[PDB]
Amino acid sequence: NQVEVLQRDPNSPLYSVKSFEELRLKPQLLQGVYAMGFNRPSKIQENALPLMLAEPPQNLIAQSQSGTGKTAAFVLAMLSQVEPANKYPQCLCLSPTYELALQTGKVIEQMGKFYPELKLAYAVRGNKLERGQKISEQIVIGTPGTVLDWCSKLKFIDPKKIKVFVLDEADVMIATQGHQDQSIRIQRMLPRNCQMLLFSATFEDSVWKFAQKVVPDPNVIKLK
Amino acid sequence: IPEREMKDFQFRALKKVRIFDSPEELPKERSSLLAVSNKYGLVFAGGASGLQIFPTKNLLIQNKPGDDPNKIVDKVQGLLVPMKFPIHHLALSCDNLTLSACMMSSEYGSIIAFFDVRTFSNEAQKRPFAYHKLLKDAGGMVIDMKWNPTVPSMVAVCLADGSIAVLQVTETVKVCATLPSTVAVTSVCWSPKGKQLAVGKQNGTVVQYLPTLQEKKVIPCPPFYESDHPVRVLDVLWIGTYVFAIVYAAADGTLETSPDVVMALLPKKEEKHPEIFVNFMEPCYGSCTERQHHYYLSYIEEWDLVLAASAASTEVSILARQSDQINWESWLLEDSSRAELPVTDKSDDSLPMGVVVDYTNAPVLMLLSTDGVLCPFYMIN
Repeated sequence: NQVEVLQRDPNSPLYSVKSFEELRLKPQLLQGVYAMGFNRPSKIQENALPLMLAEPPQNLIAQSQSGTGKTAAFVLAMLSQVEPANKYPQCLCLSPTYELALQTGKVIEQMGKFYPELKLAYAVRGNKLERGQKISEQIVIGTPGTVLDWCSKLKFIDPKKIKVFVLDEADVMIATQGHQDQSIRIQRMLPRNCQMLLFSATFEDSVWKFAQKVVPDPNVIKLK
Repeated sequence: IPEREMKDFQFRALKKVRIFDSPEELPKERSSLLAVSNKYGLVFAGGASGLQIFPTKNLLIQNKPGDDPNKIVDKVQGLLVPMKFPIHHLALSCDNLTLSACMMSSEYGSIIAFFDVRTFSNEAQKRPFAYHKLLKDAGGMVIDMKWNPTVPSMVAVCLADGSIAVLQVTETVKVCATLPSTVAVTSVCWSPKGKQLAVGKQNGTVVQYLPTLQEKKVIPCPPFYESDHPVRVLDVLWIGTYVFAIVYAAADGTLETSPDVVMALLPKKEEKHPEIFVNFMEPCYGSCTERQHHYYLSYIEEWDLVLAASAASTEVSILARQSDQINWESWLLEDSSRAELPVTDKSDDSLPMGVVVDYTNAPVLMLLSTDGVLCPFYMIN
């Protein structure tokens, strides 16, 4: 089976992709993808990638069972938009667990390896800082409570400067205490043109209702 | 001053229960609309929608695996006691036998209904036994009211105009002592034993009075508040004899400034020794600037910590005392283990209008949202 395009807004590119080369990525970035052993896009990536890299950017709700496929898809989206020159978070990724966060973190670190000045912060339980300091990293990943804390309670992150926002495993996400409202309150904080990207294996009424609050004007896709 | 990561305390959420329909507009006035009888196992919640009395059991429901944590239980069985005017304040006597409801009414003014809690025990009248009329103005708005912890019949009432009265209720309301609005009282708290009364003033001091209202002690406005930026006492909790949590906020009444929670430790041999004032700044992160500032403080002796909740914030934070018992830390909790108020259907923040702690079932914290949802949490230390 293919991807299903369930809602596609205008100005959102209509083409499938069969090579990472036709995505016209930066060389440093493409080498990164190649180095992890991604020599051609996966089924999901065929459509998700064009949608996520289109100019100007488009929000996406994407049903797919989680796996390296979808993650690398959204990891690539994030890296694509990063500007290592500017030393501050530009990309924000929300994992439902500390363990998932570290795991996805590896993927970022892996795929960004040929990015020399790029560094990645973890907004998780454990990592501490003083309130004076803004963080230097350009990509941040963690669990929503701590991310929320970071953004508004601890002044670590200027939310108004985030251009890509990933919300991973949203089913698992809103099944855990307080995460639903944490995520909503983080997204609220981001600017109009920040790119909203949601991923969930399953989409029950609650989850889908949630997803729509979080991701305006979305592209909706589902695999198999 | 110091944060520390607590991985040994969860606020474990229970099912949210709706008690009132969502308001058309966000309530803005100082309110305290939730009460718990730990003696008779009752919760008392008030609003514009009348007064509701629940068996605490009915409100404490745990969600099973599979249960959408974000689901709001539709309604729970309780008694409805219709009220002519909107209640802004509820409070019990210490023996749980008297409930006070502060109403604001455009024709009459503000007035306190006193109920004998035992009445709510019957089927189909349920009249209060005394009425006290505090004021005819928005000035008569009750901003602080606490009953004496050891003296059932006695209660201190604190008005928007900045005046106070101490009252005795038995067969009728007796006004024992008042103080005029020029005094500028902004808050009240009884001493642990109920032997003295603390009042927070517009000038950022706290003055300890005997119930007769004879002045016993003055707690200075901390030295680190520049005249350039004056503060008033917003809320005060008298925790131990020489130990206070005094909340300070902008004197001018500005909402944009977020109030500081301060642990004050007082000397015994005063002359000469100074008082230690330990600032926590904003322990409950302010996200709203529409609502009147109000800090709901509660002391848990067993755990030697305070539960703080703010009108302007969606979170309950903890101010715990270190084992030395001179210093306090704020705790940081796992995202999955916090007490935070829900987001509304309209995508808005819901903020607290009442906080209480039940022991009759773990201890349980309960919050009543500005959205009329009740949010209960087990506490596991």
